Amino acid sequence: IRWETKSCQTASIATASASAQARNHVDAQVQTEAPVPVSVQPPSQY
Amino acid sequence: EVEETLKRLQSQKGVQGIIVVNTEGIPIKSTMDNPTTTQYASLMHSFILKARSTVRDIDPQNDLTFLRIRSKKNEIMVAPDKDYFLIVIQNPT
Repeated sequence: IRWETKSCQTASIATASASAQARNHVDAQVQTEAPVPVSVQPPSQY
Repeated sequence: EVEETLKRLQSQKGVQGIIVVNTEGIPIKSTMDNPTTTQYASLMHSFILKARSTVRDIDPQNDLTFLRIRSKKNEIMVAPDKDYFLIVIQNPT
């Protein structure tokens, strides 16, 4: 005959943002040098 | 001795210059102007390497014996050797 009223509640949760990324690239530039440290005719005496 | 023989060759009516290429395309003696001295020495060094390889490729038991190049302007002859070759240029006219 005794009806008791009760109130229930569950705990809340917490989320968080995040990200993923594959490997990254970057540019590059090269110029080949053309040095010619060469004389005309060295008179050798080997 | 050899200096006189080179002059002797130079005196020949055909010969227009002599270059003694020693250090892998860098000459040590020349009877020509500086631009030509280096021009011929360098170019012919590259070529003779090709010519000697060509002989080894066409037959694996032979080396170069001689090469001749002819052109409208002039003609160039080279012979191979153990250490280094020699360039002679003539006027075919």
